[PDB]
Amino acid sequence: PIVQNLQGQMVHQCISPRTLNAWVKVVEEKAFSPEVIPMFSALSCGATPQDLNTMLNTVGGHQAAMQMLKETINEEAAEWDRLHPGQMREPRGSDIAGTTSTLQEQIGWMTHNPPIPVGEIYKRWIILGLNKIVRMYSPTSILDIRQGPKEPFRDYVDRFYKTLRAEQASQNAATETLLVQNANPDCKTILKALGPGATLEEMMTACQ
Amino acid sequence: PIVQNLQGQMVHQCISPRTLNAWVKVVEEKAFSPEVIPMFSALSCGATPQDLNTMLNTVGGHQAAMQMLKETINEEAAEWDRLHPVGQMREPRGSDIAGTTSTLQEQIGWMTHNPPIPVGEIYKRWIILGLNKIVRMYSPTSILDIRQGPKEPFRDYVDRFYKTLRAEQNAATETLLVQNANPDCKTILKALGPGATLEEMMTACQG
Amino acid sequence: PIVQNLQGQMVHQCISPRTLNAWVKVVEEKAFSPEVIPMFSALSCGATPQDLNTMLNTVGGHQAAMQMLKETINEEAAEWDRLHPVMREPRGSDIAGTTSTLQEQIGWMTHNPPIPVGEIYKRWIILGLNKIVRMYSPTSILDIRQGPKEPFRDYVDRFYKTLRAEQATETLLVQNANPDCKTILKALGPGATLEEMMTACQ
Amino acid sequence: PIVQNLQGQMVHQCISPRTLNAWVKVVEEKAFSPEVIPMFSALSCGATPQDLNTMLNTVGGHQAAMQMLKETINEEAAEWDRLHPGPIAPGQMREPRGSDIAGTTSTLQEQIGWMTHNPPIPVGEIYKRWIILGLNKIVRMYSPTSILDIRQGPKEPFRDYVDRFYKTLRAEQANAATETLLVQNANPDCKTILKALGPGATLEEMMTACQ
Amino acid sequence: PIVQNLQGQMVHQCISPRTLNAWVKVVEEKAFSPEVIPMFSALSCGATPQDLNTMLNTVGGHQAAMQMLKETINEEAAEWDRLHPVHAGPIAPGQMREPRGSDIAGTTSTLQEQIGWMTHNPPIPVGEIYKRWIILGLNKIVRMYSPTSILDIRQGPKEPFRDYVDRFYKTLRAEATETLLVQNANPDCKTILKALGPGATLEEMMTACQG
Amino acid sequence: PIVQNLQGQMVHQCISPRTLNAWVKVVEEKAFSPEVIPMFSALSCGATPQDLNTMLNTVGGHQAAMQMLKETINEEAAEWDRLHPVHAGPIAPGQMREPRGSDIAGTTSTLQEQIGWMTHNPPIPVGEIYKRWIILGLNKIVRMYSPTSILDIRQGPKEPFRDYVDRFYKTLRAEQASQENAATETLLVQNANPDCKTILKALGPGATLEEMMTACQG
Ligand SMILES: CN(C(=O)[C@H](Cc1cccnc1)NC(=O)Cn1nc(C(F)(F)F)c2c1CCCC2)c1ccccc1
Ligand SMILES: CN(C(=O)[C@H](Cc1cccnc1)NC(=O)Cn1nc(C(F)(F)F)c2c1CCCC2)c1ccccc1
Ligand SMILES: CN(C(=O)[C@H](Cc1cccnc1)NC(=O)Cn1nc(C(F)(F)F)c2c1CCCC2)c1ccccc1
Ligand SMILES: CN(C(=O)[C@H](Cc1cccnc1)NC(=O)Cn1nc(C(F)(F)F)c2c1CCCC2)c1ccccc1
Ligand SMILES: CN(C(=O)[C@H](Cc1cccnc1)NC(=O)Cn1nc(C(F)(F)F)c2c1CCCC2)c1ccccc1
Ligand SMILES: CN(C(=O)[C@H](Cc1cccnc1)NC(=O)Cn1nc(C(F)(F)F)c2c1CCCC2)c1ccccc1
Repeated sequence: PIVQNLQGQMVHQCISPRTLNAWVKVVEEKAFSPEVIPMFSALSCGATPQDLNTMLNTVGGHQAAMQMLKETINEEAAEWDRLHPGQMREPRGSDIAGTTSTLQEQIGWMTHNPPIPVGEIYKRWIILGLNKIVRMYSPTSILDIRQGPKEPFRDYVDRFYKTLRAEQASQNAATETLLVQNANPDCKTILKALGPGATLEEMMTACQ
Repeated sequence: PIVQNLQGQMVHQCISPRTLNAWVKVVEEKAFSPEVIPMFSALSCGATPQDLNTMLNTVGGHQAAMQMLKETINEEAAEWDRLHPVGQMREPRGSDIAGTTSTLQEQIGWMTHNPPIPVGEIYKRWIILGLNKIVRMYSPTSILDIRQGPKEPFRDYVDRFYKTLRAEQNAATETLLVQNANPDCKTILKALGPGATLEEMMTACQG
Repeated sequence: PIVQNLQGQMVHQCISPRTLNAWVKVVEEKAFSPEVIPMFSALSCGATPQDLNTMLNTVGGHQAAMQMLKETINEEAAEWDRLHPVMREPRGSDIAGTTSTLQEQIGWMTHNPPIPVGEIYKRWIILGLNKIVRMYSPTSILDIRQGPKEPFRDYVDRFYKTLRAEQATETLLVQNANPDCKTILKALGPGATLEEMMTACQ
Repeated sequence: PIVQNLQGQMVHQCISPRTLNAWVKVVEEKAFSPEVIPMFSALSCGATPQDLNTMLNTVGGHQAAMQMLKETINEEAAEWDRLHPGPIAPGQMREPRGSDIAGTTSTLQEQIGWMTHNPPIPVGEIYKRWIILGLNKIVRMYSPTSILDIRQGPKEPFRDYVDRFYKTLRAEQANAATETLLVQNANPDCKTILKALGPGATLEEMMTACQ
Repeated sequence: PIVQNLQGQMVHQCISPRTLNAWVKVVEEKAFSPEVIPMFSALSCGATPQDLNTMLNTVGGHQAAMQMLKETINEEAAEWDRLHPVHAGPIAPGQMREPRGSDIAGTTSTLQEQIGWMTHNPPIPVGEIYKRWIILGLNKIVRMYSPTSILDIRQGPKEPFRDYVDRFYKTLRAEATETLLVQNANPDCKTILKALGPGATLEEMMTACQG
Repeated sequence: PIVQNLQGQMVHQCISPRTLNAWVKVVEEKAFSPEVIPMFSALSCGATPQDLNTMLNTVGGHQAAMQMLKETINEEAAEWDRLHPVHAGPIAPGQMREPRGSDIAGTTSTLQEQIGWMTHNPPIPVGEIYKRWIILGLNKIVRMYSPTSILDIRQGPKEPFRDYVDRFYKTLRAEQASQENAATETLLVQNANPDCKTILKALGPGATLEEMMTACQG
């Protein structure tokens, strides 16, 4: 990663072993749950393209999803070439992904004046691929999330928005109407009686 | 977060994996017990709005509470815009404090300006308000229904009493504490008279 | 907390997640054994009143004891005001961190001469923890007697473990030994060291 | 490892107990799965030849693979002695031979010097390259199955089959050919649907077309 | 403790949670085995008298031993007052008041006074002096906790010679003695050993009775 | 230990609780396996003689082995005294007295003296000299705790060849003090099981270990 000293200069540092282990443990314990993407973005703060490849390469299984991620990176690299086809040489799509660029060249673009943040650009592509993976690996559709007859309303809302976050790539009024439609008859009657425009706080209080 | 370097300047620093891991474990273990809010306020010391969004986004379960927290954040941002209508520095909107329409460099520019506009501390106040609602929501019992069992030691009844009172939130609470004790200890408490401290009440009912 | 820099400067730092977790685990594992108090004193080294409230607020259970601690703080704060009647000097609530900002707390601790509001508050907290440790001690020192088949060292272990939670004592130790060892202790004479008393009744 | 102090100078540092325990646990828990190589290169970031020998020596199991690694290291050392075959000028350093890069006949002070020289000589990065070439061979040999024998079971979800496919492919390569193999060894049910999608299908499309 | 900063000055530092938990854990797991004394000495590196009292006060249980240690500290503090009597009168400018035994033990001295002695030029190491008093008391605790003396250990006729030497030097650490190990062996190994006779290294002894 | 300050100054640091606990655990879990020795050397990087004595003194059990290590240290110290006798007289200003064997072992030298030696210009590395003496004694311990001879490592009738080679070079490493021959690989072929030994002989002489293990993968 590229960080700055206690004095105040941008320097390259080796990826910490604690960061490497934290990322491996997240994939092993959470698979591709939606919260894996914000964890990846945080653990790769200031990462070079080389660091991002290191993090992706330490992932054990899930190689079908990883190949899909590599294909997404290939698409974004080709689109970058179409949008960008004494003067400094500017990076190609393969330079941002780190397949045709050295660490020295990556540091050059990132600490140039003005800078080309090849690390941030690459991270954008990776997060795009990770979003496509989370959506596909979502077990259930949001339309199949229905409150059981003996399931508390709070536990039902937990499954609802957990599913919604995986399908929307963590990114409305149709959601609220679906949450009410798929509540059990007793709770739905109460929710209907609350009048439109009720907050989630008022809905969960009314169905306690 | 924004920390201090060895030149007196406030510099930006990546959020550490130990801080991220600590906050995730706190939610997994304590759920929304009252002590989760001082833990969040301390782990987010010096956090930017981006760092605050990172911490909330790494919470996997309890998405009903996190959605409730997002609605609280939206309500506080709209109220901020109402109280702040449109070489002068541009001031942040509610969506800038929440980090939805502001870049990291803009957030750093506000927090390190002279004088500073602490968008990180303002956002943290909106989050803590939402967490207060969640903790009160997850409180399994109202304070009025906390009653000492006929065989329950007085110390264990007081533990439940003040844990509940803290989750919901004084002469009214002392009245309720003595009123809801079992008949045995209740007569020993009323026999003490007014001005009895909790230490005195727990000693008189230790048997 | 306010700590020495690497460049010889007293600066304010965020409280460590390591330190917070250590204080939480101590209360969970040890409840209110006597050794909780020296652990709290070391973990709050250099702490502001804000940091001290943060530590106390992370305690999840034992809210009966924490309420007792809260009432002890209020009695110490009210006594501070009576002993300091009206450079603005801090009131009792300023030391307790209820009416003072972090910037005012730093303004007192790093003044020349300093008003150590963090050290004063920690003293009030430790006085409150002393009362909790005493109240949560199961047995009085007078009820500690040596069993007929209990080795002397095991009886001394329980005697001073109880005495630490409570707080002469030498008289009680010999008086409450079993009739056998009690004879050998008085046979050695007065002013015998504990080592000499434990080797005689081994 | 050779890091940099605040005075912009490259200083030598002791290997952390964290990095040591990490590399040991990596080999103990993951054996020689393909992800161990990038974990070694990252844990050996900025390492001297001595640091690399220390990490390899803390591995106590799999001594058969470690001996193979030694044999690969000796081959690459003899190669270097050929493509890079005496009074040393003041301020300069001796030319490194293959045994010097591997740390057998070199000293830490010489290693620090080469890696800090104003004309830099990265003996550690050259040694790491030789080690990774050897680890590539170990990963290939420890692959229990060949790519040509990866076949989708009758009730095996396509997702699990592609997982085993590309895990094997990554261990052997330590491309239409792989795709044609992927569609061929899919169970007859999925194979038909995949042939129907036509050519030039993305893995994302083939997987949602075989859920 | 007292550590050196980036300006070559000895400054005070808060005792770390890792240091506290480590000392508590070694007492919980090892009681007062002889190895707890070098562990105490290493974990108390740079400690002030205040730090040493914190470490002793966090010890749970074993309060009879802690009481003996407390009495040993009082004896050494009284001996210090006898050998270093404090002189009355005003204290020279830029100088520290002379520490008595209670100052070294940390009962009557402030933290600022302890730092003043430990960082003075020349320094009065009240932390090192106090730690010697503590280690002396811990040695007396290790002895009273030792179950068996170095004489009441003998090699079982079926016990291997290595296992016997393990119990030998273990009980010796708790309590020219290498001339008794041969004597208190089993009749078999003894014979073989005496055949080697003099100048016998322990390595030679264990080799002679390997089977 | 003695490390480089961020300001480029060789200064003394206390040994860390992380390092102290790591060494104790290694001996508790791995005993005296060959990989313990490089772990000791890595955890004692930059250590003074006082630190090295601390690490050895915190070891629980194995006191027969630790006594043998102690005697090995005495032999190396006596050899140091015979090769570097201390010249009598006063020590020149700004100089350190000449260390004897007991000073390198940290028995008759203070921490301040050890620091003066290790940071002198040029330095006398009393920590590195002592660590060599410790690794020598640790080599004898590794061989003692590993009694199985390499001549007695034979592949089981149904044992996979890879597991047999694992045991072979693990045993060889313990006997050789991790010091790196045809006779090694020929013994490996000689003591394989009939099925594998045939294939190995069918490969021809002078095969590499990679070729041998690939041939017996079945
Ligand atoms: C920029 N920003 C974010 O990043 C937020 C941060 C955040 C705030 C509160 C709770 N938790 C996370 N993150 C999310 O809103 C992710 N998220 N997305 C969904 C989905 F819509 F997909 F269902 C859900 C969730 C979360 C739990 C409900 C379902 C943000 C910040 C302030 C207001 C608005 C947005
Ligand atoms: C600013 N300050 C705080 O932050 C304190 C710090 C503190 C002090 C003692 C024990 N533990 C925490 N924290 C609290 O008083 C939280 N608290 N709140 C309740 C409630 F009444 F709501 F139920 C309870 C509790 C906790 C003990 C049971 C009931 C504070 C400081 C000194 C005096 C007054 C306030
Ligand atoms: C300032 N100082 C302290 O802090 C000491 C440090 C210490 C010393 C030895 C063992 N362990 C802790 N700590 C204590 O004396 C706590 N203590 N208190 C009791 C009590 F009598 F109250 F029951 C007991 C104990 C502990 C052993 C059983 C009975 C101190 C230092 C040197 C001499 C005098 C005081
Ligand atoms: C330089 N670079 C790398 O280092 C990448 C980084 C990466 C990217 C996406 C997912 N995971 C890791 N790593 C790999 O491509 C390893 N890899 N190799 C294979 C194999 F070809 F052997 F089958 C497979 C895999 C992994 C997924 C199954 C099959 C790289 C970066 C961007 C595009 C292209 C290459
Ligand atoms: C200053 N120095 C020490 O500190 C040594 C360090 C050390 C060296 C080798 C093994 N382990 C520890 N430590 C000891 O010699 C403690 N020791 N004491 C005994 C006893 F005789 F009491 F039983 C034994 C032991 C150790 C295991 C056998 C029986 C020291 C250093 C070099 C040579 C001489 C002394
Ligand atoms: C200086 N250097 C070393 O330090 C090496 C480093 C290393 C390299 C690869 C794998 N693992 C460790 N270490 C060893 O060769 C220890 N070693 N010794 C043996 C023995 F022959 F004794 F059986 C074995 C082993 C290891 C596993 C097989 C049997 C070294 C470096 C490059 C080439 C030559 C030597």
